[PDB]
Amino acid sequence: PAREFQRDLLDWFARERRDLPWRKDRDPYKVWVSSVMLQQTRVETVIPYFEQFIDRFPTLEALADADEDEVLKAWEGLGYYSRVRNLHAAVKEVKTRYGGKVPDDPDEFSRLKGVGPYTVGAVLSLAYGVPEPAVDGNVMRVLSRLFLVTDDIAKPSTRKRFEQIVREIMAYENPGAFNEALIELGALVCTPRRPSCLLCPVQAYCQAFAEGVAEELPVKMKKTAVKQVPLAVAVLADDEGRVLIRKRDSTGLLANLWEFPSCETDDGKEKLEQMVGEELTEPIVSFEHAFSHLVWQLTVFPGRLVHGGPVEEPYRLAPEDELKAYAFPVSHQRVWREYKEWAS
DNA sequence: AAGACGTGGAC
DNA sequence: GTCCAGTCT
Ligand code: SF4
Ligand SMILES: [Ca+2]
Ligand SMILES: [Ca+2]
Repeated sequence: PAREFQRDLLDWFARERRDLPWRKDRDPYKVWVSSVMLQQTRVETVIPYFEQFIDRFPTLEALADADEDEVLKAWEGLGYYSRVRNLHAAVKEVKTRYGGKVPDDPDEFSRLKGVGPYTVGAVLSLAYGVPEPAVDGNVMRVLSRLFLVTDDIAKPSTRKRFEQIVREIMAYENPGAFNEALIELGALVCTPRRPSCLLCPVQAYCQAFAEGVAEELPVKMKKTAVKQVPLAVAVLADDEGRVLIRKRDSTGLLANLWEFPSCETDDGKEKLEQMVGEELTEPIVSFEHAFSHLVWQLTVFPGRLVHGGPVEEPYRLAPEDELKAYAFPVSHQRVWREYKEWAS
């Protein structure tokens, strides 16, 4: 019953829609930035980053024209940093190739780095009205419960089945609003735990609620335990208070972020002294830091730096006052905090 | 295919 | 502790 379902959903949306910062206009640049920031990141976390980012980068061209270091700093702490490297590249392409206009063609837009199926649907359906589905985790959960889809949603194929269902039940009249409303429904009503089925605008059309199994959907494979990785970190300061930091490679974990020199140890002090050579004191703190796919076990070693030559790349000698200008991962932000607390 | 890829809320 | 808010390879 598409029309009945749509009306109960979209009337709910008009009433309950959150007035979020990226909903102030249907501008493709701002829908694109927020769509990328929101990937694997909760709305409440994104709000301050979005506001600061758009303030610093009001247009696609200001983003394209900005130095990679400035764009990364604006992303500092949000996680999954290849999102912002892909976005930066993708806007650069859009300025270079397309004269600064965001393509409204799905296949041309998706050629851009970072633009996967959700981001295509989100930007094109809201900014330009293109009736492409925008299936995020919220939408998969909603559709799994509605149509009692018990397949693993982690499989790409399941996602392709959801995307077909959307095109069938979609309100082609108001696609942008249909897509936001499904997302918003999963965010506000059809939540992972204890979904508010009784309050839900579409309790009638839900096969899961009818069978009493809303809480058992969606079907998501259980995450496997992650590798543990010991990491020795040096905080090396000369007599002028300047600190040695380095820029990580553009490929892999925490790409192009700055860090304090570090070595995967699997004795730390010996490897660190050996690495920076190519004298440290005892450890001052040891803490863990989680990633999605591994856990760092960090150990911080204070050090003294005497200048015997030029500071070569990737390294840079940073006055303590100028550390604030570099983008560090959260793990190394804590390294610096613990080093400064110890110094007190 | 499924591992890589950050981080922080809410249970 | 578990869960979970997308894309590239
Ligand atoms: S009735 Fe419940 S399970 Fe079905 S769409 Fe609404 S909130 Fe989700
Ligand atoms: Ca794509
Ligand atoms: Ca690398």
